[PDB]
Amino acid sequence: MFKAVLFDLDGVITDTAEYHFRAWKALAEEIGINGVDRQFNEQLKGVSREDSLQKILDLADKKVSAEEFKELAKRKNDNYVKMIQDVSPADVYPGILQLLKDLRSNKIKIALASASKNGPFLLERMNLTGYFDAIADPAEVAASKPAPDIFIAAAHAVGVAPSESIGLEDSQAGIQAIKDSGALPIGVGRPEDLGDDIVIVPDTSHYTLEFLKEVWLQKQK
Ligand SMILES: [Mg+2]
Repeated sequence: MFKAVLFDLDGVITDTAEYHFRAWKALAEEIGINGVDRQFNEQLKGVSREDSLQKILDLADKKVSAEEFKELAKRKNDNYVKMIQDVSPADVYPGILQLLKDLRSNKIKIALASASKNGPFLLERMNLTGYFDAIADPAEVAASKPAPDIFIAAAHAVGVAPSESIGLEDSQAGIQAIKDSGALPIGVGRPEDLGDDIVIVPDTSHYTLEFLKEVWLQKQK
């Protein structure tokens, strides 16, 4: 049986993209740029802070100095940190808490494999820290997803080889990282987005210890 489960944060444990939205909306409003609404915020899924800021400046065909651009990106981060004070256990996706409990009670290791620079804070706000055996520090990984580095780090941090692990992800880049680490991917989403060659569930309520065990056994033959 698998010995560890390696979780991304955004799209699996919780949605952080909503707080990123509030932070950008606040910045846009402060600098007098209209049009940062929920629809626009879809154009920011998977997008860097720097690329996101440029898309916001583009709403007003606005050109800024490199120093001002840096300062605006900093202010957005300051805003995001304020916004996420409101994260709570209500933010936890369906099925996830019961999964974490069941993994823990069965002595299956639990690690976070997220690019989030706020991962530990966000797990604490959601009252989940006590379930995690490790959090892979994204500041210590050389290469981001789709590179397998973060998943390899998460597995190692709980004393397992990735080959002993399942990885849960909602993004194509993250599924590729799981694959290339040697861990078994189980995606949440659609094959159109994630790939046609892995097991996928439609939402996180399907991530049960029973289902994971079934998939693991089905994939060992
Ligand atoms: Mg994700």
